[PDB]
Amino acid sequence: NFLLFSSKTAVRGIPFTLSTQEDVMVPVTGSPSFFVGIDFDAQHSTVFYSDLSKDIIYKQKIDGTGKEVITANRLESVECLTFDWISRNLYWTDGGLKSVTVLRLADKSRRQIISNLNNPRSIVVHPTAGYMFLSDWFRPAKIMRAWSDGSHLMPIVNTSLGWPNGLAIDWSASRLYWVDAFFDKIEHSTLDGLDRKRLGHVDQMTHPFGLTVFKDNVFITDWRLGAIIRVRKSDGGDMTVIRRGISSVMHVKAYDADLQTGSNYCSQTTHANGDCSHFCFPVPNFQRVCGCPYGMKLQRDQMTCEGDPAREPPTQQCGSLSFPCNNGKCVPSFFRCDGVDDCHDNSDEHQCGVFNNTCSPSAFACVRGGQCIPGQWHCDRQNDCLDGSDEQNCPTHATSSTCPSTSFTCDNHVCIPKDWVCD
Amino acid sequence: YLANDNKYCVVDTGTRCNQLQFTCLNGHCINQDWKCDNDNDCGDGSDELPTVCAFHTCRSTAFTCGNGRCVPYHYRCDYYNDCGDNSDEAGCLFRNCNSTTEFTCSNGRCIPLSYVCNGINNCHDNDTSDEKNCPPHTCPPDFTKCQTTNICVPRAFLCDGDNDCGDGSDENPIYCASHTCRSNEFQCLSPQRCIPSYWFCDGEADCADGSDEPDTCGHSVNTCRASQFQCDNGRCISGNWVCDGDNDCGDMSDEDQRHHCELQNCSSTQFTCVNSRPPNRRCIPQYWVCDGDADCSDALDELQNCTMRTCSAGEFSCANGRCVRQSFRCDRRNDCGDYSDERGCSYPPCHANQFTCQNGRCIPRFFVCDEDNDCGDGSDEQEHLCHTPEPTCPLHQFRCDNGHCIEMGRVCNHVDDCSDNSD
Amino acid sequence: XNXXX
Amino acid sequence: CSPTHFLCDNGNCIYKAWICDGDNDCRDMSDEKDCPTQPFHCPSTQWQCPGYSTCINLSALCDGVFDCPNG
Ligand SMILES: *[C@@H]1O[C@H](CO)[C@@H](O[C@@H]2O[C@H](CO)[C@@H](O[C@@H]3O[C@H](CO)[C@@H](O)[C@H](O)[C@@H]3O)[C@H](O)[C@H]2NC(C)=O)[C@H](O)[C@H]1NC(C)=O
Ligand SMILES: *[C@@H]1O[C@H](CO)[C@@H](O)[C@H](O[C@@H]2O[C@H](CO)[C@@H](O)[C@H](O)[C@H]2NC(C)=O)[C@H]1NC(C)=O
Ligand SMILES: *[C@@H]1O[C@H](CO)[C@@H](O)[C@H](O)[C@H]1NC(C)=O
Ligand SMILES: *[C@@H]1O[C@H](CO)[C@@H](O)[C@H](O)[C@H]1NC(C)=O
Ligand SMILES: *[C@H]1O[C@H](CO)[C@H](O)[C@H](O)[C@H]1NC(C)=O
Ligand SMILES: *[C@H]1O[C@H](CO)[C@H](O)[C@H](O)[C@H]1NC(C)=O
Ligand SMILES: *[C@H]1O[C@H](CO)[C@H](O)[C@H](O)[C@H]1NC(C)=O
Ligand SMILES: *[C@H]1O[C@H](CO)[C@H](O)[C@H](O)[C@H]1NC(C)=O
Ligand SMILES: *[C@H]1O[C@H](CO)[C@H](O)[C@H](O)[C@H]1NC(C)=O
Ligand SMILES: [Ca+2]
Ligand SMILES: [Ca+2]
Ligand SMILES: [Ca+2]
Ligand SMILES: [Ca+2]
Ligand SMILES: [Ca+2]
Ligand SMILES: [Ca+2]
Ligand SMILES: [Ca+2]
Ligand SMILES: [Ca+2]
Ligand SMILES: [Ca+2]
Ligand SMILES: [Ca+2]
Ligand SMILES: [Ca+2]
Ligand SMILES: [Ca+2]
Ligand SMILES: [Ca+2]
Ligand SMILES: [Ca+2]
Ligand SMILES: [Ca+2]
Ligand SMILES: [Ca+2]
Repeated sequence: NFLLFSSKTAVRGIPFTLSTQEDVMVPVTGSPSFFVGIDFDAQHSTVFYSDLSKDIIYKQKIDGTGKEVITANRLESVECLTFDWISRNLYWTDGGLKSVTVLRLADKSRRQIISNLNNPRSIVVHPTAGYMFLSDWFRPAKIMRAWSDGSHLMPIVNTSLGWPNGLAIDWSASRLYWVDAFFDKIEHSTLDGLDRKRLGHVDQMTHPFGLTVFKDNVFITDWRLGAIIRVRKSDGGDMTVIRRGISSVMHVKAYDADLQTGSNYCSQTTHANGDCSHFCFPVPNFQRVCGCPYGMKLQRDQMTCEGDPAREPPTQQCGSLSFPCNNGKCVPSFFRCDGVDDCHDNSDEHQCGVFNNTCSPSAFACVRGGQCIPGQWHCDRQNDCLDGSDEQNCPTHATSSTCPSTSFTCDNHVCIPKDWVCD
Repeated sequence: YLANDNKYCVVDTGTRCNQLQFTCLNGHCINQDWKCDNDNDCGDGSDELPTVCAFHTCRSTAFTCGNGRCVPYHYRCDYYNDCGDNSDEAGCLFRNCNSTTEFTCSNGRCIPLSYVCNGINNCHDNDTSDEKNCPPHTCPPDFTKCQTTNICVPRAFLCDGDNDCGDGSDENPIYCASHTCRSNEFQCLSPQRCIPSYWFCDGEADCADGSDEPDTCGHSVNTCRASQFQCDNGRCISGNWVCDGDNDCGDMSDEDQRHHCELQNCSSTQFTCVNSRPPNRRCIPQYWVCDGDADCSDALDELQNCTMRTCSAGEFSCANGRCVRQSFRCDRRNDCGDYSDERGCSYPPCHANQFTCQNGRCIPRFFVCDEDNDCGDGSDEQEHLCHTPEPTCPLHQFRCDNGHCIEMGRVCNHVDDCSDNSD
Repeated sequence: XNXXX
Repeated sequence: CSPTHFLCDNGNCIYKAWICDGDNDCRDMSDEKDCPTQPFHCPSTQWQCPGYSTCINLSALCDGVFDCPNG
């Protein structure tokens, strides 16, 4: 077990004890990055996350050796990930599409179970209990629960609530904790929304976002502090800061190999995933129900699936004005062959300036073809193109120009404030 | 009336039943899930006819058999053939086990050694392969030998509608088909231990038999026969049984009224408490004479010729010489026989929840006015203390002859608001 | 504001 | 709300044309859940055969091959 948390910068794993502050897992980082959803799979020791700058959901091992994409198609803003460790279904809320999507890992079946929401932020799934929990922070804010299927969607806490930014489940006692960022409070209740109690006032917590519950403690992430803080799950009490001065601080999640155990009818050893082809979902009173991907309907057997192009006709990777990448991304057509890797797998920059896959206006053309570089790298004093045709034949920028009298002319013919001489 | 989604014509007895139930042709409403499951939950199998099952689908949470019958999901791969066509057990990767706890029962069960060929089938193979693997055996009586397999089931299951002995003796024409019982006796729901004809409709079902007392005889058409003696309207009694003190007549009033046992007499190894009344005792065995605890009304059993000496300060000393524990002083019981443990005592008053009788005996207030003399003197059973005066209703409020107060205007309002045309 | 942007 | 607007269950106002237009204008699905429209017709220029749900390419008319069920 260790405390897993995200950021603008990177996703990090730190020990629960403050005695040692050395990262337990190698940080996950990219140069264009903004990491907002996170969840873990202790069986294969992998961590799922979403990069809101690339709109791609990845999975990466703890030691960082193996990184792959889960999906990169039709994502707008994946606010929160959650993983059903028994049935191996990955759920996520989409703030842009205003919907929540379930994806199976064994085969890439995908289904948009819940739609037509307003501001879905946080999602938590309870495999053994069978419920999924969701928060919407629109004006009539509510916390909703439903079966893992996505049916029976009914409100659970819809009064005295505003901006419920985060949800967490106390696995030890089967209680649902959530944070309110408007009233600046932590509340908890049973899975039925009854016996609602409010924790004691926390000292400086004033814009909480993510929380998680581990042993006797709640770990809250606060945006305004830029910090992760810890309190007792009973009444709050002895607030302790775990890290200080994050860039932007997003979710926390308690990695734990102990809680990712147990089984139900979806993980029986005697037969495959509860005999349901494609998706099987846990249901309360320890039942299971089968599902089928988009474009496919469940048959009379209530377990096998067949194609239904009448209600759910097939769709292409994306609309007309765009190029489909290999990883499933889609990019505007006028960003193909610009020398910039926009697909994040170099699909849009493959085989440019040959067989009439022409370069875009954003590139400069190599003389003999077979490559393009950004127009910003033409005459940039670097030899980017193999034949040197980007730096050959480059005229100077020794123009008829002057520098403002308030300013000093560098010998490189750039102007600076006259006060920056001899500093 | 068109019951069950206007598909079943059922007798219009007015017993309309819930949407959470499936109406049978017999009027019995099982819950709605108990159709098309190849259990005959009506008995008659109306619930299991092709008329319904050819135009039905299972609830999403059930498993569906190859024949289209539904079955609760937990019955999948459970070593039981619940579908009939065994699809619930098809393609299950059952556990391997070793000879110390398995003989390879066809269903894949692992059953302990000495439980194979033990005289009784336990692995529930359809061919009874648990037991018939041993040729030479034939067993003791009562545990009856059902034909060519060595199995031996008590005669409590034979000619009964269950082929549970596996081999056909349990139902087939060596008995059963020509008669249930010889003319001296009559059937039971599972015992071939048939009941003599005068046993049924005597007061108790003499075996499992929902007709013995309910409908095999006229309730009130004729009495107990003069061969035996009436003692309650539900029970007649043979002879000696009226005198022994046993609860045989079923109101227990045998040893009373005026017919029998004002007195008793003791045989060998028994002694009579001569100084006693019917409420206490009048014969005890030698197993209790001069033992550690008083038995008779006056505890004469412990005096006899014994007249022992040893008694210390650890026990209260009586006048007659016998001793008892200190707790048995000043109480409701005659512990010492001599009443020395009670003479001179000063009883503290009863608790709040304790009614007090005129003689000083405390009884629970619950016991008051229950038509039982709980303290002897009848303080708790008297006319005016146990009185509920009828409501006055002095004007308006014209009560009807059934004995409840109703408004004056309701009388001859052409509405039968009282018991039987009282208004 | 509470928008994640 | 104005006569030119619907009243949503939560008290939002949305235009007459926006009622069941296929968008969550009421933000509580009131305008979509209330009146479920039945667009089972060919609004296209494609030529509908008399009495059928079948509608076909306009080029079919006397082109030499029976294209509607009755030709
Ligand atoms: C906010 O949550 C409450 C509680 O879930 C919603 O009120 C209504 O609560 C009842 C349970 O008390 C839900 O079930 C109903 O119960 C009555 C019996 O009391 C029964 O006669 C009904 O048939 C029904 O089963 C009811 O569904 C629930 N209402 C809804 C629409 O969920 C309250 O409505 C919620 N606020 C909003 C914005 O709807
Ligand atoms: C564009 O990119 C594809 C790879 O996705 C590349 O194979 C095409 O090259 C060739 O274009 C020829 C026409 O200019 C065509 O006849 C040929 O089959 C094709 N493929 C190969 C292997 O030579 C690029 N051009 C086009 C127009 O697709
Ligand atoms: C056989 O029985 C022994 C116990 O004597 C047990 O240890 C073993 O696992 C069993 N099975 C096999 C495959 O040997
Ligand atoms: C198993 O039992 C059924 C009846 O209970 C019987 O009809 C069937 O033939 C048996 N299976 C085999 C393979 O003999
Ligand atoms: C097309 O879009 C639909 C939803 O409208 C499904 O997501 C489907 O999976 C998509 N098809 C492809 C090829 O990704
Ligand atoms: C060049 O041709 C290709 C043909 O696939 C693309 O249309 C591309 O956008 C074109 N770019 C320019 C600058 O003409
Ligand atoms: C560089 O190009 C500029 C264009 O404004 C001038 O023509 C200048 O004269 C050139 N530099 C030299 C060294 O002649
Ligand atoms: C010189 O050039 C700068 C811009 O590079 C300013 O326009 C400035 O006003 C110019 N001065 C003269 C005298 O032309
Ligand atoms: C099959 O019957 C069940 C139980 O009543 C449901 O009605 C189900 O919806 C039916 N099947 C389909 C595909 O509609
Ligand atoms: Ca606030
Ligand atoms: Ca590009
Ligand atoms: Ca260059
Ligand atoms: Ca300087
Ligand atoms: Ca049944
Ligand atoms: Ca079974
Ligand atoms: Ca046996
Ligand atoms: Ca039997
Ligand atoms: Ca009887
Ligand atoms: Ca008796
Ligand atoms: Ca005695
Ligand atoms: Ca006493
Ligand atoms: Ca009484
Ligand atoms: Ca009347
Ligand atoms: Ca609308
Ligand atoms: Ca034609």
